[PDB]
Amino acid sequence: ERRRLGVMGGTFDPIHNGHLVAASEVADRFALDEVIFVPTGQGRKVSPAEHRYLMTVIATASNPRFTVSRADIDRGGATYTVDTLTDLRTAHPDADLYFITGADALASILSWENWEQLFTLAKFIGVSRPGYELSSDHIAHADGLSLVEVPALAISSTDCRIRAGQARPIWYLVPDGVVQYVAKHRLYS
Amino acid sequence: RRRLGVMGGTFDPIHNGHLVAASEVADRFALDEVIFVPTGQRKVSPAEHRYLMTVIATASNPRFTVSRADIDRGGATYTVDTLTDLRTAHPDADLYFITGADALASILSWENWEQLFTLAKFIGVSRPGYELSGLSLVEVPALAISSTDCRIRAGQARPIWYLVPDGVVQYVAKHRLYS
Ligand SMILES: Nc1ncnc2c1ncn2[C@@H]1O[C@H](COP(=O)(O)OP(=O)(O)OC[C@H]2O[C@@H]([n+]3cccc(C(=O)O)c3)[C@H](O)[C@@H]2O)[C@@H](O)[C@H]1O
Ligand SMILES: Nc1ncnc2c1ncn2[C@@H]1O[C@H](COP(=O)(O)OP(=O)(O)OC[C@H]2O[C@@H]([n+]3cccc(C(=O)O)c3)[C@H](O)[C@@H]2O)[C@@H](O)[C@H]1O
Repeated sequence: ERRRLGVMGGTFDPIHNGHLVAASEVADRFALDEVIFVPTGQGRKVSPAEHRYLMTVIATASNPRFTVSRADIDRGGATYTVDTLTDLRTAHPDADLYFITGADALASILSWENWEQLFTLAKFIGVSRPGYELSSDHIAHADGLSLVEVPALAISSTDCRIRAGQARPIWYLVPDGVVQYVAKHRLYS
Repeated sequence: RRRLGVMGGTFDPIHNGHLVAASEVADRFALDEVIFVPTGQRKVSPAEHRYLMTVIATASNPRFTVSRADIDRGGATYTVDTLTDLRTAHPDADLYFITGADALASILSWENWEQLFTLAKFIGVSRPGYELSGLSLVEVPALAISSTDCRIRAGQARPIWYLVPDGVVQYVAKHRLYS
């Protein structure tokens, strides 16, 4: 039972309060002393990695326990969580990793590259998300997976992008820094 | 003529639920400004803390202001008195009182409630938990957040990050409001 590092992977395009409240609640419920946010590397035109990274940095800046890693952005090619977990175990050799996933992402886990290997590298925490069933029953045939209720914020990055594309407000769905960053760099307009 | 939103509340504390509701209303009704009105004085926090949290929370939004009209008036806060005060202080403006679903059903038992609809139009915003049942109804993003849960999280040293604005997180900790 070594020290606990949270890991939250995502496109973060943009990062929103949904992601951040999930990470925060998990950090508290599992006494994580840090959460590492990992934007993924590069139909829909995903915003450039540097913008996704910077928005995530700005969004997490104010929280004492939140940091951001360039591991996936700097690796190049397809982002796979096995590679993300490999990298972070190398960077934090004496820590136990806790990969944080929302209900919709958890439900997809069997399609992930070398998915069996995931549970040799980290423990997984599924968090609730409005409009999705939180469940471990899809991998019942496989304390490597814990399910957690977090505050229900019905926010998606898709909705945030659509609003911003329509000049409709994204205030309070995303941190004030992200509102500014999105307007200044004209990310979805 | 100005189209003013009015969001009355205890705001103990103000949270993103309140703010996202006012933001969406401001957008859909093309309001020039939304005025947040903390009520005057179940141990509710002092008026000045509730006023200043609301000022800090609204500061960054270009279209949000805060009135101390109910604080300065003293005694029991009645929305008929709030709206008449704002009819005086902004005589050439249309008023829109924004209320959630939990408070919408209770309106029939507000002091002189029938007079409310001679001073302003009302906007009911959806809220998680409750059903949304002179008056318009608008869907807003569903943030299942309550002031009560926030106070409870604060008192148990659990995080209120991302449920309330960063400024309110700092203010609540600095002034030890629910500890
Ligand atoms: N409101 C909300 N409340 C609670 N949780 C919420 C949420 N909105 C999103 N989330 C969650 O936040 C996280 C970030 O979402 P989002 O920005 O869309 O990111 P997303 O594209 O869903 O990717 C989630 C993670 O899965 C990894 N993945 C995906 C596909 C394949 C493989 C592989 O190895 O083959 C790995 C990916 O690298 C990333 O780290 C997700 O886990 C999502 O469920
Ligand atoms: N997550 C959420 N999403 C969307 N809306 C949400 C919400 N949480 C609260 N709300 C709403 O935001 C508003 C502020 O909530 P909160 O701080 O709890 O405020 P609250 O104490 O419920 O009072 C709201 C207003 O009603 C007035 N009132 C109440 C009772 C009697 C009378 C009278 O004249 O006799 C007047 C009071 O003066 C204040 O202006 C409410 O309308 C609430 O429903």
